[PDB]
This record gives sequence, structure tokens and C-alpha cells, in this order.
Amino acid sequence: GSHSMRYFFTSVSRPGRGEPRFIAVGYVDDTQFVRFDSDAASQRMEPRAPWIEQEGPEYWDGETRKVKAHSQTHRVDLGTLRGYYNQSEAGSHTVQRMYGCDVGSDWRFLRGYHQYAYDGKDYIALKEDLRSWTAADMAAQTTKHKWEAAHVAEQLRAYLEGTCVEWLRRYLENGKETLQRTDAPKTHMTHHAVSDHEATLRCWALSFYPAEITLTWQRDGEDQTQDTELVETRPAGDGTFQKWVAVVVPSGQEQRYTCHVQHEGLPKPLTLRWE
Amino acid sequence: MIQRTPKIQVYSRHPAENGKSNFLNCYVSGFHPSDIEVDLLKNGERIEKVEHSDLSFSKDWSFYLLYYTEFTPTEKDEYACRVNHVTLSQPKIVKWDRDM
Amino acid sequence: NLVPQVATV
Repeated sequence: GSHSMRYFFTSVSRPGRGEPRFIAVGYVDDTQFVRFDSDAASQRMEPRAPWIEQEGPEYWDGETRKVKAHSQTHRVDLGTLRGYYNQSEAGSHTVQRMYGCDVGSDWRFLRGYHQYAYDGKDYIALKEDLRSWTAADMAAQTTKHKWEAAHVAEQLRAYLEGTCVEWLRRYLENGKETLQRTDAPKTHMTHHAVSDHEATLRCWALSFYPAEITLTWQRDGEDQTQDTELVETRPAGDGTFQKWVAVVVPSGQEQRYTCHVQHEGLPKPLTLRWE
Repeated sequence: MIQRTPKIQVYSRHPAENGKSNFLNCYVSGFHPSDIEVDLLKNGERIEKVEHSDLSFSKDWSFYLLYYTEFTPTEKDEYACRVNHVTLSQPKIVKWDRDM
Repeated sequence: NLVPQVATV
């Protein structure tokens, strides 16, 4: 199926002394593969997956130079935005940037993206066509004008449709043993009595990859949303993911209820029942 | 400034069995700004050897982090996660429930 | 592989 490469960058200003805290992370699909943290000792881009260790010293020197350049743009941005919004030097502020590309089952370019936020609110984003910009307010509009005069969109489009796609394909090949492998959810169901009248059924999905999954309940063959609780999908810590969904039912009626699991690692969706 | 309160889940990496080495996780998400305090607790006491993931964020720009430590469950020992953030008046404590 | 240039706002 489809794949993605995405980079995420956060800078947080430190009023009173020194430069902002800067943290960069890179992902292929749901797998982290690189990081840079300005508070760490190395001041280098670091590997976070075994398959990226295949890359030579020139790659690591080049990514390091680029990630530091990213960090310096963010430092400057924090000063400019404080000016744009007439804010003081006292408070801590945040910039966030995300960019990357998607490819379909044929590993050809599908979509590209590049978005930016200031203090957790939309600031400016490249549109889907990769030709123009969405500016949220009048500050972002000034930036839009700057970037239009300098043809920034043109530079990004070239990266997102070219280099991004090229290197994602490269990563997918080098990391094929994990990156191109699906792990099906390991499912089971638990039971709790709340009182003499009421029971909780909880349907578990564990050890799955990628993160995308659907868990639903049915009663006598029809979808049930009322009296259900579905937790956010959460990392196990070993590269795989976890999720559950629970339903509250009248004691003795457990048999009416079935849990249904959809995941790319399952050719057929699966059904579970109590007892 | 937008302020978003963290959601918290506490759970083990693998199915929990006494005497068998495992990892205790505290997943914090949906928060803003990024400054956050997270402790794992053993019988009320702060665990010293705790690592965390590199800061990242969702589509809506809210942050998430995973805090984790190696542990061997026993019948008697109680575990929890203690979170403080600008949006919280008192630290929030969530107990690990293995029977879930 | 990171983008080679990042424009300031």
C-alpha cells in the first residue's frame, strides 16, 4: 500500500539566556529513523533505525549541516514573529514545522506538504497543488508576499516531488525487512463485573504495525457506539502499537456483542466474542 | 496563548506477569505548550531511571511523549504516573491497572 | 533526506 516520509521540528525560545531548544525527528511511515536535539552532546544528526546506519559519513555530515540550518531559521523566525505580534521578551514561544511526501502502492509521488505553526496555531502552509500558500492572518500574509517574491514554493515543489520521493524509495528498499512488513494485531477480550447488573467487555489489539486500525462493537449484528469507550492508539515502545475498545452491557447478555478488527495485516477482518 | 491539557495512559509494553521483566509506559499526548513534568512512581515513590521519546506532535499541533522504565511486576507493588503541566492546578496521578 | 534550504518568515 501507500508510504510516507515526514519530518517534524519544534523550537522553544528560552528568555533570559541563549538560543532556543530545538528538536528534529524524521519518520518513514510510523517508524522513527533520525533525530537531532540541541541539548544533546553530539551536535549531530543521529540514527534511530538500524537500516539508516547503512548510510555513509557524507550522508551524516550533510544531514547535520542541513538540520543546523533548519535550527537557525527557527531561531530567526522566533525573533521575527515576536515582532509581528508585538510581544515582549519575557515569555517563551514555540514554532512547529512539518513537511514530507506520500507515495501510493506504486511508490510514485501522490501528495506533498509543508506547514508551520506559531504558539500552536496555524501560521502558513503550502497548498495541495504545491504552487501557493494559505496564510491564516495578516502576519502570515506578509510572509506569503516575501515567499512569493522569492519563489520558495517552486523550491519546495522540486524537493517534495523529487528528492523526497527518491529517498523514501531508497529507505523502503534498505529497510524492507521491517518497513515493508505488516504485523497483525494480537487480539483478546477481557470481562469485568461492575455490579450485579452491569458488565464491561474490553476488546484488545496488541503488537500491530502500522498504527492505523479500526476496532468496533456490534450488538446482535448492528453497530453500537452508545456505552462504548475507545482509547487513543498508543506506542508499545518496541516499534509496535496498542489499542482497545470497551462496551458496557447487562450481565448475562455478553453473547449479543461482538468485536470487529480491521488492519492491513489481516486479509480478512476478524471477529471476537466473550466465552 | 492556547493551552491544551495532556491526556494520560499508563500501561505495560508486554502482557504483565509477576517475576517477568517488562517495561512500564506513561504516554502523554494532546498537550500545549511542550514543557511538561512526568514521573513514574513505585509505591508512591519517584523512580529514578526513566527515559523518554523525542518530542513530536500530531496534525493539530499538540505534542506527545512516551516515558518508560524497565520493571519486574510483583503482586504487591503498585505503580503510577504523575503528570504536571501549566494547565493543571495539582499534579494528576493515574494508577497502572493490570487487570484492564 | 532533509530539504537543502529553509526560508525565514
